[PDB]
Amino acid sequence: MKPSEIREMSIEEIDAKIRELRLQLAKERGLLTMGTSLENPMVIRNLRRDIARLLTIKKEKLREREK
Amino acid sequence: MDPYKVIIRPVVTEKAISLIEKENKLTFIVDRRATKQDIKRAVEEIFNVKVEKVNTLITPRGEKKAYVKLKPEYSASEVAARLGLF
Amino acid sequence: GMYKYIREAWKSPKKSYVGELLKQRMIKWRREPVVVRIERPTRLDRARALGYQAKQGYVIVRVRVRKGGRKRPRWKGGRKPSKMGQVKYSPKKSLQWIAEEKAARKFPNLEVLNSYWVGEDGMYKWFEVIMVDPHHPVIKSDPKIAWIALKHHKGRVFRGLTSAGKKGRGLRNKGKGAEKVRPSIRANEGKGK
Amino acid sequence: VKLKAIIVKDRDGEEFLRCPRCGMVFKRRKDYTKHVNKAHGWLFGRGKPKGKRLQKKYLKA
Amino acid sequence: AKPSYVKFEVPKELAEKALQAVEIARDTGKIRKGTNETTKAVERGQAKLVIIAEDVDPEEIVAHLPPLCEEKEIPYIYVPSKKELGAAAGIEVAAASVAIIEPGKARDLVEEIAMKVKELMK
Amino acid sequence: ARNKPLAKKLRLAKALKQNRRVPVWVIVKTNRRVLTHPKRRYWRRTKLKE
RNA sequence: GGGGGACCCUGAGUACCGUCGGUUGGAUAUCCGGCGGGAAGCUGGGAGGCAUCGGCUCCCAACCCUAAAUACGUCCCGAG
RNA sequence: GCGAGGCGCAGGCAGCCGUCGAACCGGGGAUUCCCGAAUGGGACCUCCCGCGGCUUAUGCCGCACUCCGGGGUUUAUCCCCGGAGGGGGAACGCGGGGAAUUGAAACAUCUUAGUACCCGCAGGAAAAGAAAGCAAAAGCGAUGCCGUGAGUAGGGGCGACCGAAAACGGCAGAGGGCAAACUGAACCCCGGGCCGACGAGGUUCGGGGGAUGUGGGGUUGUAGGGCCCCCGUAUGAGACC
Ligand SMILES: [Zn+2]
Repeated sequence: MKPSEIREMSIEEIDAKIRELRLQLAKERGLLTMGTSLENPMVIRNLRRDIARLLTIKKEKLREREK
Repeated sequence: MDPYKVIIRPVVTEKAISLIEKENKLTFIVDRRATKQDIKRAVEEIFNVKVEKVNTLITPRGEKKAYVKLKPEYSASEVAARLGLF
Repeated sequence: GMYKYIREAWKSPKKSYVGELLKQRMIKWRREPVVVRIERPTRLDRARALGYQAKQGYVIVRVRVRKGGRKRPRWKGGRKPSKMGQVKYSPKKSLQWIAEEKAARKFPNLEVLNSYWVGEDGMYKWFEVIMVDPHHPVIKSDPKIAWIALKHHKGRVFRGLTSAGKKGRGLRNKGKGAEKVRPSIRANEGKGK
Repeated sequence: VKLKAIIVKDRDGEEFLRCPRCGMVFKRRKDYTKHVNKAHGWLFGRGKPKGKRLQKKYLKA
Repeated sequence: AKPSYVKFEVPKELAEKALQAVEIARDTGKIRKGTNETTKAVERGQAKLVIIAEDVDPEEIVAHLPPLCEEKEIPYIYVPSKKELGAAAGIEVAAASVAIIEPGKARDLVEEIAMKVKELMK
Repeated sequence: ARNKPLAKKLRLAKALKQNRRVPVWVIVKTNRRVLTHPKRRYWRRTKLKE
């Protein structure tokens, strides 16, 4: 997920996306120990960095709105 | 603590699997800085279920584990299948 | 005007009303803390000469110090006869300098500017110390004293930059006899005093 | 001789103007201008140096 | 408790009379307000009446005024409060001493005060 | 001991996690130059600094 | 911006003396501190390696600030 | 910026990132757990326990000691507002306290030595600095550092040993401000308003200081300044923001 599309969406659905991504991160972390048939080992890293991106642009939007 | 920032990962061990089917109980590895009230709120709000009891401990490896008992009206097996634990 | 009269009165305290006034004042002062802030200077002419002004940022602190010299602690290891002296010793800092240091300890955020002698009985000596707050806007705005607000002037009393410190360092002598007092005591191997 | 103010910082990181000829520090531009004029006009002729020894030095130089 | 630089007791009525004399002189005549100014005036011999507060600490501020006024033959009186003296003189801060150079409309009042002080203790 | 404080327990847990062998994939990636680390420990022989 | 005055100001427990301890090449003639004593203050005062008197020369303490030339290298470029 | 590769030391498996310009490099932002000067209150374990306001609730902003400049009041330093100090730093710096081995072929004055070490206080440098000085046919003209003076003057059981400055040649060169006389609120700070350009500057109101003196003035020797008298100017020439 890229910042150009992140900036299109508002803060509310940014929060919703963060929630969903955290759910998925927990589920994938569980599956990691459950089974070894992991097609994509990098999913956890990609999800973590996507969540970090969402939080960063969320705070940027907050600063813009406050200013 | 934010309801979506308490759970780290489900437990998929033989003991956890047996408890899921026998005692209507889920097992999570959660943030060490989370209290029983936080764990209860997180589970209830995330999974749209009612939880009866929470028992927490700290493993010898420094992690925090939580056994959560669901009310009889809710089946832990359904939530386990939802999460893919099976 | 009045400053010359004050100076004349305080020239010799025992030859004017200042003698009785100081007797009563010392009776009062012996029952006060060692370091006590006061509202107005007692010797206005001396305070103004040393650089006191009537505006915010200036404070006056009276300090009581014990008279006499110092006694060295008993030595524990073996000592040679030349190193055993204990009682007949005097501090290398003047009692005025010691009192200024005590006032500085009591007030951490202020800087000692100067001080003057304000009386003494057979046991105690009293010094009135002028202290300046370098963070006050009035002090900053006054060019006469604003220099004190620069970083390299911190702990000036402790480092010996007051008038008493200069006297103790021997910087009031120049020419013959003052060869080891400049640029600093340590620069000459601590050999000038 | 150029007497443009130098910039120095306070304990609190606040501004001060320093005289290059004396080192005196001011916080007001009016005060700095008054100082430079009143205390160094003799260099430009609008005054006279203070002190017999300083006057001797200036005459020799 | 009274400081040693005072020499006689001034009745409250006389003190108030001195204060109102200072006020009238300020409004119409001429006064010098402040210890330095009054000392200079008395030394120059321009002072017709000196007023000194009774609560000056330290008292080195006005310890010279009584002897100097006695030497120069100038009447002086005491008042209770520095704040009241300064308010009468017409300033926003207390004044430890005041001098009256021109009584203005207070000539008779100043003469009465001088006579009363001379009788009392001079 | 039966009764332990949480901070000491956490430090002991960190040491326990530290005490493990070098990964075989790390060995092959490094070409057998890295075969051990200085934190290896035997409970009855080498005692914890605490 | 310069010439006159007949009036005013120019730093006190300070300068300084005696004594005691320390320090110094400072030697009866270094400097710091303690104890007792302690002035003139412009019609004035200090120094010129024992003390004092006279001459002569130099200076104005007991309040404050001051860049450059200087010291070092937890660091960097460069060299052997 | 660079231009097709990239995912640290670190040569693997599997994957993903990049042409919408990554990796990498310079600049600017965000996150930044707990202890620690550690600071709302406690530490036999870097973990725990509280009091007031806002917040619907999820949660937020304050609450340490020693002081400065103010306010209210409960006059208890009780509460509130603005502002300071604490700790760290390899060597260098400033101010104090201060040994012994050792040398003297023993040892006590002495030397080691104002050294090792200790206590306190600053900076990128610190300290000193503008003559109550040096010098005597002449003179110089603030301070610091370098060569030299010089192992000289001088100290010393005059033993062992210790030990300078002035002058001369160079680096760099810079001088200013108070107290007082005299005038006497003409003054400073904080928070608003306007004119000005958003700046310099000018101005108005409230509050805190200030006659126990804010501001102006003034800073020096066969003297300098004030004040008074006389002569002469500015219509011009600087300097700085
Ligand atoms: Zn200047």
